[PDB]
Amino acid sequence: WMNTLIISAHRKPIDLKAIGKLPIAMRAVTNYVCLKEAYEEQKKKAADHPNRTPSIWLAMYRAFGRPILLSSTFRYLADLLGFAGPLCISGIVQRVNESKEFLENAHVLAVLLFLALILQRTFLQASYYVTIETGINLRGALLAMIYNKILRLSTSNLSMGEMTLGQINNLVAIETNQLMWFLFLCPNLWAMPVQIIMGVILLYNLLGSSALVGAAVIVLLAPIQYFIATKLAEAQKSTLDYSTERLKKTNEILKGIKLLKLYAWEHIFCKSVEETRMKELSSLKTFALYTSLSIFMNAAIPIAAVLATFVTHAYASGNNLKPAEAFASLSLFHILVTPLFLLSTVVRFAVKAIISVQKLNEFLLSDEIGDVAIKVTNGYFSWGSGLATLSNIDIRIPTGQLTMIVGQVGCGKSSLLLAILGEMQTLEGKVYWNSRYSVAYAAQKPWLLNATVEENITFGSSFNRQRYKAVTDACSLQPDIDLLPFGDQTEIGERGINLSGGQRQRICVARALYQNTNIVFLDDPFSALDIHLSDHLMQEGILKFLQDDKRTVVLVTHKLQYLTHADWIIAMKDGSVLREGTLKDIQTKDVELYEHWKTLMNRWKTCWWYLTSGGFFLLFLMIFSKLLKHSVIVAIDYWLATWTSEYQTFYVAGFSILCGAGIFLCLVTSLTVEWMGLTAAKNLHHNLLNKIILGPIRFFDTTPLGLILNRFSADTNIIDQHIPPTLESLTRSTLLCLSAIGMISYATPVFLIALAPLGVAFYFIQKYFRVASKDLQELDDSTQLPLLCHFSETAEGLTTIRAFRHETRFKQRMLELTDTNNIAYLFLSAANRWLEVRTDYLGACIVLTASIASISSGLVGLGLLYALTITNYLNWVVRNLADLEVQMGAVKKVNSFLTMESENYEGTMDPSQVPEHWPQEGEIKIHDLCVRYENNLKPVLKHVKAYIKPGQKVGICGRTGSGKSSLSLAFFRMVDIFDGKIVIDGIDISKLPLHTLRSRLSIILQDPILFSGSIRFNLDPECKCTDDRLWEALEIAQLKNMVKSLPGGLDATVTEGGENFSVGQRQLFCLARAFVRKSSILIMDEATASIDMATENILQKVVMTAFADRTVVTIAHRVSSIMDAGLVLVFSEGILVECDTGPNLLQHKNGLFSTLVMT
Ligand SMILES: CC(C)CCC[C@@H](C)[C@H]1CC[C@H]2[C@@H]3CC=C4C[C@@H](OC(=O)CCC(=O)O)CC[C@]4(C)[C@H]3CC[C@]12C
Ligand SMILES: Nc1ncnc2c1ncn2[C@@H]1O[C@H](COP(=O)(O)OP(=O)(O)OP(=O)(O)O)[C@@H](O)[C@H]1O
Ligand SMILES: Nc1ncnc2c1ncn2[C@@H]1O[C@H](COP(=O)(O)OP(=O)(O)O)[C@@H](O)[C@H]1O
Ligand SMILES: CCC(C)(C)/N=C(\NC#N)Nc1cccnc1
Ligand SMILES: [Mg+2]
Ligand SMILES: [Mg+2]
Repeated sequence: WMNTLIISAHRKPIDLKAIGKLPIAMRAVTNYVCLKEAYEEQKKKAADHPNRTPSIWLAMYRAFGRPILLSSTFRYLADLLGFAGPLCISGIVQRVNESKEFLENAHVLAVLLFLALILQRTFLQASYYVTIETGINLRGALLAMIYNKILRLSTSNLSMGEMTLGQINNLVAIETNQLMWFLFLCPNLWAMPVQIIMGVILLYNLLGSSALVGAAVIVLLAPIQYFIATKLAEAQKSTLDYSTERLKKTNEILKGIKLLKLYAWEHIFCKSVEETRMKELSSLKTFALYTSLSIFMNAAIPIAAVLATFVTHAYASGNNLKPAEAFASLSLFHILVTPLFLLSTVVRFAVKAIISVQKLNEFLLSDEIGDVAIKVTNGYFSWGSGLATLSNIDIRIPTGQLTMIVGQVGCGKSSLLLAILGEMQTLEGKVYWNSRYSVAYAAQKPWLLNATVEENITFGSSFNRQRYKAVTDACSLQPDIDLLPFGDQTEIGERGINLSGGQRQRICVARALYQNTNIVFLDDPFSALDIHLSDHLMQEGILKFLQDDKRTVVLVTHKLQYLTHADWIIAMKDGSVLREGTLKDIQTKDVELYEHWKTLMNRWKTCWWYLTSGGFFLLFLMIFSKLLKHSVIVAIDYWLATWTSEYQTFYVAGFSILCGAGIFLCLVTSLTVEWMGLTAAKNLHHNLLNKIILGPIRFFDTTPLGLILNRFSADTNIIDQHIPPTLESLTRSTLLCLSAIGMISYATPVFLIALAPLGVAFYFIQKYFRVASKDLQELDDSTQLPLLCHFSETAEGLTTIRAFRHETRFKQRMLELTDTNNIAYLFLSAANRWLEVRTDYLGACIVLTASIASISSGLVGLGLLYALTITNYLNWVVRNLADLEVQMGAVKKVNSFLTMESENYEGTMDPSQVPEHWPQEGEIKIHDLCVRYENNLKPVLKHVKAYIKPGQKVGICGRTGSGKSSLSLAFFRMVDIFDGKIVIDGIDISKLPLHTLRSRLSIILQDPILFSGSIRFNLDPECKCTDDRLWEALEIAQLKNMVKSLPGGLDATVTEGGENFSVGQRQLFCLARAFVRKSSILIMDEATASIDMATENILQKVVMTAFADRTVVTIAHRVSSIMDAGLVLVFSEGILVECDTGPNLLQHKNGLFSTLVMT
């Protein structure tokens, strides 16, 4: 059925429309239902038997076994028909050398052998088809299971450090695929034992008791292999672990690369990554050594068994083997060797699949979530640690009114929102929803999908243009969407163009405002926005747009100024509600709280590269040693054939030495390919990481994180664990096939003729496959990436998926995507099997031609002996060549990144001319600075001239987009400085090597970036600082008491992204990280964006007292903060409108500073 599609590949590239829809019984829906029923039946037995964990294996079996039984039936028939070549060759040799007389005609037996071979190949391929069908069905079912699990796991699992979003991505990408491949190969595990045993029985029939000796030597494969497997298992587990850890670090390095670079710590984190990589490579080396030992055993136990059998026969049966007995025995030994070719692969994949299924079982047994709109009574909600973060929560969110939940950093605002939404463990009390009706949740950390602006804003609703315009204008996104490549259809989020923090937060708030649900939980919508955007959003989006619909709005804001427009105020302190009521009620009951609020408001070449990565000697050793090994093997076969055909101590001794050489060469050839693979993997990963780290920040901003992290994650896996086995099998099969053809052509010269036409045939089929395959390959890739993406974007932002209660829609989307990917992979496998079947028929034609040529004298028998195995090893050559082409494509992907640009770290000034303490006085002097982020972009900064005196506190304030951050980054030479000079303390910063300009200046970015590890690791990765310095910095940052009360102490774990602390606490950790460095110039960029007014006030006072001598330049979120500063530089569209003292610019009425101050 494929033939037509393959030939159509030329005229019309095969697309998903040329490809058909998946059958009814192959859809992910039905397979998922079946597997879920089986897994739940296994679960039922967990309660009956103590510690009886549900086994994914028995569920898989109950759901998809019978197809595997049919496949194994086909494989058994394939083996029984494969035990026909022995008889046919024996009869051919008997008759050529010389009603049961018609049958002995060598030509009749040649025809029968051809028929038996084609039938055997047909049955083997039928087994393969059934198995790949079952394996694809099972991959679909398991993806659906893990997805419906992701939609139920508790957020505490990711927040408390149990698992990582990266681990789930890894599950989906790698581990299910490995299980699928093992299932593809699984029938061998019970078809190879049967075949080898049956062949040993027939060897007993032919030779006699002698065969039993060989039989014993064959059975030793079973213990040995088992042992090997165990060790491999261990190694693999270790590998996995380290890999995970390493990737975690890599991921973080790629997300926080801007902070690492600005702090000059890039190399330290890179070195930690490299150490974890060294551990992973040690694990992989153990794995590879045991793989090579596996290959040695599988290839040498045949040789030793042959030696033992035939020497035992030489010294047991005085009667010599007649030529027919000899060739029958040698042919049976070849039939035994054939299954042992793939034994290494099956044991390897079975071990890896056992490990992957352990991981999948663990993940499928993880923790899962359990006029007043919402009335909470006596709630003690906790965040999974058994320690109540909210205690005695008594709240009432009145229907159709505005509830503002206000408190200082870490008072349970987001915690209370997620408690009402039910994402955190309940310990007492109840939440009454006058059974959660869908609530539109704007999370503190905005979560954007990979779709367009429009798709993110609508988010599962019909496009009502009136509502869309109203929302997009209330959020003030309209001036921002048009500047994008495509107005509203531009791709947002990861795998698309990256918006600024304010833009993304406003997309999130627009999404929340658009959905037609009765309740809207907005969590800190006014953090990234400046005063103008926030005020517009409040005055239109919340006070007007959401009050026309009478929707119940719950606002989590640090902006006390907006409290005057609130109907209900919930004041939070230390996880409890101090006071709940109207402004007047709080004024009467809690006088001091109202007074405090008032005070606060102041009121291929890739293949050659891979082979030669090992120094040009491992390639030579591999190829030469393999050639000599196979020379010895052919010599052994010829020795047996001739010695037994002609019919002594001489013969025994010669055969013994040949077999010993064969075993030694087996060892030598086994080690080479694995050593090559290890060397290449090490070199490739080292180069990739080094070149990524040293890249310019522009490269990271322009390119999606997806591509780089995909390289590191899943291309290194291919280079490590998939290229070496494929290459080894390719080389062995190709040598076997070339040697066969050579032996046949030397025995029967005329065979050369048949070789050329058939060769042509081979060529053509390759050609056709190699076009169609590629097309289908692309489809596979193009279908698989969205799928993974979906998983990712549902794992991250799960609270939003389950706050809007759009779980069903997302489940259906996943089902659709997995069905499409399954169609793609099914037809890729179909092209593969088309090629394999055509090559099998080509091989059968070779067997027939060689047979007929030989029939019309021991050399010509050996010719047929090899003709038989041509059929198997040609198939293997072709399959492995295709796989190797794909994996060399992966190698190409890795090698592509080695031509990136590098930041010019060298610099011009000799390090001697740079004083030991360069920023001593800390006197910045900007002269006519012009700055554009990338080449050929309008100058974000134009003609900036300012002179900051030593110890002159400077404020910078302007509308969002005035390039204040561009100056902040210009001090560190990240934005390209076309013209002008920033002379800091006597040295032009353009000359200094970057690691002296980045190292001696400290910046606090608005976005908090916390790296996984201890608090100590995030405050100083170098571990130089004394504990007292860390405590000093934490006290300045107003986080000393919380860390004192943290369990671990100053070693308390900080889960990935600092998710176990509130956003404000993350920002304060960043402030402390900047404070430890004790540099002389401190550029704080909106450092108090997420910090409430009280903590902001006290922290500003303390940071000003402690860093009085240093020069601090603060880009102010509130212009009120920098009113008391010696110098104030107000930017407006890249130009400094005025540069004077605070009081002077304030005195001049109708000025930009005075305007901002008045507002
Ligand atoms: C030698 C002839 C007769 C058959 C060739 C293959 C067989 C020897 C069978 C019998 C024992 C089987 C092996 C014994 C058990 C394992 C370990 C298994 O991994 C584990 O058991 C997990 C590791 C652990 O036990 O801790 C992977 C399959 C494998 C290699 C089996 C693969 C197929 C084997 C080698
Ligand atoms: N995802 C989380 N998992 C576990 N514990 C958390 C998580 N988020 C916060 N906490 C804990 O909750 C305590 C209170 O933080 P909370 O989540 O209420 O912050 P918030 O007040 O909403 O944030 P902000 O300071 O931005 O207003 C913090 O001490 C932190 O230990
Ligand atoms: N990573 C970037 N790459 C290229 N251009 C940028 C980048 N970030 C900001 N810009 C541009 O620079 C201008 C000012 O941005 P920014 O420096 O963030 O202002 P702010 O003072 O609000 O930080 C914007 O109008 C935007 O077009
Ligand atoms: C049985 C082991 C000896 C060395 C006696 N013979 C082999 N070993 C292999 N491989 N013969 C062979 C040749 C070509 C293709 N397949 C098998
Ligand atoms: Mg909050
Ligand atoms: Mg900014």
